[PDB]
Amino acid sequence: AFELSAAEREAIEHEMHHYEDPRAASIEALKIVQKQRGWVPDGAIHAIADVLGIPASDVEGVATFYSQIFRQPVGRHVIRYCDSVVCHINGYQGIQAALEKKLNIKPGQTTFDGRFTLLPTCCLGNCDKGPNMMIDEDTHAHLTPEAIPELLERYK
Amino acid sequence: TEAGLLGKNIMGTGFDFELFVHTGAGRYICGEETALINSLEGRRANPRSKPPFPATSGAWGKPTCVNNVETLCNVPAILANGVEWYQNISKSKDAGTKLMGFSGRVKNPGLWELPFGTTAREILEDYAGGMRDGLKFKAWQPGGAG
Amino acid sequence: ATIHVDGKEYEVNGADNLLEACLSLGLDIPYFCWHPALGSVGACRQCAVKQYQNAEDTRGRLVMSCMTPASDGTFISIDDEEAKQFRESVVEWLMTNHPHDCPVCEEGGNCHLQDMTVMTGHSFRRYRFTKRTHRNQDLGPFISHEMNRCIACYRCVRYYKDYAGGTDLGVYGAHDNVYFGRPEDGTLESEFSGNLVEICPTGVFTDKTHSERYNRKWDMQFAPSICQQCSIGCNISPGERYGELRRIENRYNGTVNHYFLCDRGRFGYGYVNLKDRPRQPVQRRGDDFITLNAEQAMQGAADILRQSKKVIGIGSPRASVESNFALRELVGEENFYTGIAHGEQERLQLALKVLREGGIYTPALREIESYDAVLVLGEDVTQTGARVALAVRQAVKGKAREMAAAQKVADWQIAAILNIGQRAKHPLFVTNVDDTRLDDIAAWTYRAPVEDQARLGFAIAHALDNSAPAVDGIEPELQSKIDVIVQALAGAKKPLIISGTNAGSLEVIQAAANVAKALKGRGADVGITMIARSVNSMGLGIMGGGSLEEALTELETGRADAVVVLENDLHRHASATRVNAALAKAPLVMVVDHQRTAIMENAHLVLSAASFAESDGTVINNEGRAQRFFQVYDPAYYDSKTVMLESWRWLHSLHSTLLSREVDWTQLDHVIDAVVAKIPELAGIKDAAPDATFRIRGQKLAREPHRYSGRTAMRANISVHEPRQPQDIDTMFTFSMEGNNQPTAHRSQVPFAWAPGWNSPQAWNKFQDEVGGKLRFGDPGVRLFETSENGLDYFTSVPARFQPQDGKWRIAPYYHLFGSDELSQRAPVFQSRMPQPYIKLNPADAAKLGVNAGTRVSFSYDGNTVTLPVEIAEGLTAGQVGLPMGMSGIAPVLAGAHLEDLKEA
Ligand SMILES: Cc1cc2nc3c(=O)[nH]c(=O)nc-3n(C[C@H](O)[C@H](O)[C@H](O)COP(=O)(O)O)c2cc1C
Ligand code: SF4
Ligand code: SF4
Ligand code: SF4
Ligand code: FES
Ligand code: FES
Ligand SMILES: [Ca+2]
Repeated sequence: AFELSAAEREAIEHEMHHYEDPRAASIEALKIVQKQRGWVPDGAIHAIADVLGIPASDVEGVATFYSQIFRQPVGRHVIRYCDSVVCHINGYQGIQAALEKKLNIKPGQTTFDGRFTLLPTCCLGNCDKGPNMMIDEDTHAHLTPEAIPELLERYK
Repeated sequence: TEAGLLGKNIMGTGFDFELFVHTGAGRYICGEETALINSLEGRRANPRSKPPFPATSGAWGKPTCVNNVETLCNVPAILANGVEWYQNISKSKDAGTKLMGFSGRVKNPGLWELPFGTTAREILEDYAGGMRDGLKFKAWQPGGAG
Repeated sequence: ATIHVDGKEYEVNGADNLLEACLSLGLDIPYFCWHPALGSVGACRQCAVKQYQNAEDTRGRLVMSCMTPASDGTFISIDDEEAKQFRESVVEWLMTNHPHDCPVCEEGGNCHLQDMTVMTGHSFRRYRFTKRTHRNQDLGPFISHEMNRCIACYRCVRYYKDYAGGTDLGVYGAHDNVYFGRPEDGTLESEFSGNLVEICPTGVFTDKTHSERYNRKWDMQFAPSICQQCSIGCNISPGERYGELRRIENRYNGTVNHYFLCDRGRFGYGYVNLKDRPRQPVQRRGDDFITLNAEQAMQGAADILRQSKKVIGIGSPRASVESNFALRELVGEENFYTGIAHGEQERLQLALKVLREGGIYTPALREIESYDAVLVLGEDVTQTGARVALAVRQAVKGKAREMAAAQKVADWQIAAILNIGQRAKHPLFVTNVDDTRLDDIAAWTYRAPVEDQARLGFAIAHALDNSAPAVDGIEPELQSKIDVIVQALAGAKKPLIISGTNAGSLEVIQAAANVAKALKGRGADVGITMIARSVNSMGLGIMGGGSLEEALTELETGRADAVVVLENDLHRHASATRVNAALAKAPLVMVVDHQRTAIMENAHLVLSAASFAESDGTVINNEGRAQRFFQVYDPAYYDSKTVMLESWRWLHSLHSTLLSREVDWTQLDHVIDAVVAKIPELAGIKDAAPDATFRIRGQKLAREPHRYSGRTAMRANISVHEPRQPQDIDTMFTFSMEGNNQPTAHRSQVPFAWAPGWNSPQAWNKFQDEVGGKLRFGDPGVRLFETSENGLDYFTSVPARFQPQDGKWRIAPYYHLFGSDELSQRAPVFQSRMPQPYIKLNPADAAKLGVNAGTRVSFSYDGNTVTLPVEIAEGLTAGQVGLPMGMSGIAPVLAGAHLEDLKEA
């Protein structure tokens, strides 16, 4: 049971006249559904395929190729801590240990109440202020393991 | 767009041009030129073998050229302040400037601009100011993770 | 060109890539991601060779031979240590995550990956870490899925998407977690999903029908045969074991069906293994169906024919040329009737007249792929001649191929072909009563009744050439679409008009003939293709005879008191009540058949004939090419009481017993000579295959591989004494190991592909002169007729518009790939793939009757009321009603006929 809304369909069409190929709006349509629901369910792939005209296999391959498009359901807030080389020099291991101590989950798993989802990510473009952690609209920098409980309590 | 800088009739020249911003979806391989072209078309970001070449058949088979942000920002200086003046900035085989800097357990990480021919030690104790207390120079990597 | 391989001079084609040039010369290079039909992408990194810049170079450069063109003076090395080390390393990297599954994998002994692991010499493992696993999707009843065995070579997605034009198979994920399959569980909707079991080098896609009763490739008894499920006549290798037909492999024919079959011809073989088949002759005395052997059955049949006043014979288009001709000799050519109806025979004879008298070259199925514009008139190609639909898809992608070739891109750079050819494709205009499976690539699809489709063709012919009869009553936007089609066909170098007898309209065939003639008159290299219904429909049309209605009138009037029905159920071509009444009036009915049909209850004698797996013969495909199919196995080898002879053998011995009162089990070559003596229009079937005296350096051709096992134990449960090896007096093959299957043998009928080190279906590379080309020493089969010098004239009979009359409903044929050919519906694995019988209605007609979707409505035809659930078809026109041809109770003769009393049940 899936149905694209009028606003989502209008946004997808608005992205569609930007390019000369309706296939080129597949990533942006998936991101639109991602913003408007939090994850891409099973019927959303078929809905995007029906709206765009490309087959559902292409939309499924695009959704599963990119890491920032989620096909499994997540919590209200996602945690994307950087684990690349500069943040490894800056010591993201203490941040990961503090996150696993607080949330009592594993990287890739979600909490029982859906409060947070612990994920690693790629480079965040904030090497000079590493380590960095990406929440939905915030790029937290200069992370310390003592400040992790203070930072996690401001998101509900 | 409200100032007429993009769209139709750009200051009476008649050249038609428009720019759109496409956000990525989190994959490192998208940075390659052929893979960027493939991901722009809405497919999986797989690179294309040479031959063919993206200058001949790039985005949707059309002529397409992809340039870096730093190259597209160095272009106005070359065009406006002359060509021979741009050649007279760095006296080496490479002509121009470059955004440079250090990162990772240093005193002053950041970004500055340096001409070609600058030695790597001149950013350590001058711009970065060295490292923190009790750290020995074991290794360094110049051009990112690759 | 000129290449230097390890110092040896070789002459190759300059346009070919280095891998295909070296494979054509017999040199062994490991490869996974390259296929001759799918092009090249360079994923598997397996075909590395060291290329040198000049004659004296030491280091060289490792290069990929599937990307490197075979230019003149190209110096390469294959067996030098660096290239072998790299290829062994690539095999080792493929072997890191590969499961320990070879004993429990259906591809064992038939695996490309096993062959290339052994060829590279990699046998020692130094990987000690974990191996990735994947969950297995459900792909339906045909294809079994196992994603642990994948090597990410991207051949399946390339074939299924680019070649086959499918939409529900893709690659998901990144790095080493790439998954190949559907987005969810479901049946693979493509009609050519079965070719994945040969395209995939590993055991990801396996034959599930074979997996139910599985045996290895070395244990299979193979024969070269022709698929009997439609008129296209794709060459196949049926392989059997323990007396049952086990698998249908693709047999390479560079003219017809090179690497690919369709799903009906690959998985519809299950009727051979049915347990209700007649195995011994049966005579009904009183109500006792007693069982005879061959001799007393022949003697009693000859007697009971001898004191009859007239004997008639009803042949079938399922039967071969030899069996129908033997029936024709038995009953006389005056009393011989074809088993098809009058309208079907009229359409078939018109199609034959267009093919062999129209002056337009009918193309081979491989040659269909090299045409620039395709107009399909009235024929549902994907549901009736599916391999022609695949070739039409290739011809449509030919525009992208030509556009790439105009910009210095070779034909094997398929990625650059699709890059240059983004959405431009050759013009395809399909016409049907509803939507087809070619509409995703068609430049236009015309949904109209068959009269309107014929009128569209007539208008196209008149607009192309004014000498054709004009059409009055064309709506202006439809006229603009006619102009678009005419502009597409006139600019094409090689146009192709495809029609057939499945539409149930003579006028569509006439319109297609006139379009082909008009395009011929302009100077174009036009071709015409005609799709018939059954395997030997063209052969029965060439042989000729009366229609089934004449035979039924002869039986009902009483002029004939003896009827011999050869391999015909008689209900697909005439109404059941009339056939049953005629066969009940006839005091002697003799059914020579290999499938238990409904008319055997009225039959007085049943001669247990043999199917294609247990018989030889010749069949003529839709293009007029005679092709010989050979016996796969002896039926009596395992069950000694089985008397299952060839139909021509039964009828020839019956004729001999009727004449001179002794049985004569003849030889196949004698019947071939009798055909080419009595019937000069079938005189080309002698050249279809050599006779039984044909040898390769003195020895015959082996049916089974060199490692055929269990020969002293496969029949040990019946008797510990080994039986006779079955003697083959008919053909050049032997039912044994002791024969010849060398790839360089001067022969054209190859039972199976096997080479030392190439156990996969890639041994066809060894069996070809050049890879992706023809079979070496010529492809098997011969065209019966050449292209005529003078053509036909324009058919002036332009049909009127379709006027929907009240109370009468025009039956629109909706063919199904699984359910239309009768023998395929008999197969038990097709009963889950076929759809439920739904009657298709227009929304306006459904509103007129007030019935919704899914409601059961009843209709009466020939005094019998049958109920079906209603499906709403938007693409249908008003006044018509869609019916599935070929299913149980809905004969294909119903197409184009009126229907009465359409009301809700
Ligand atoms: C694997 C790979 C990743 C790359 N990622 C980026 C990138 O993230 N950002 C970028 O500006 N260039 C990236 N590049 C470089 C360009 O995509 C391209 O290779 C070329 O150097 C661009 O030339 P330019 O500097 O004139 O724009 C990458 C190159 C490779 C091979
Ligand atoms: S696909 Fe080939 S290598 Fe893999 S388990 Fe099957 S037979 Fe063995
Ligand atoms: S499933 Fe088979 S054909 Fe497809 S990529 Fe894997 S090994 Fe190749
Ligand atoms: S296209 Fe016809 S002849 Fe060929 S495999 Fe399919 S059913 Fe058999
Ligand atoms: S390495 Fe973590 S922000 Fe760049
Ligand atoms: S066959 Fe050349 S890399 Fe795959
Ligand atoms: Ca035989």
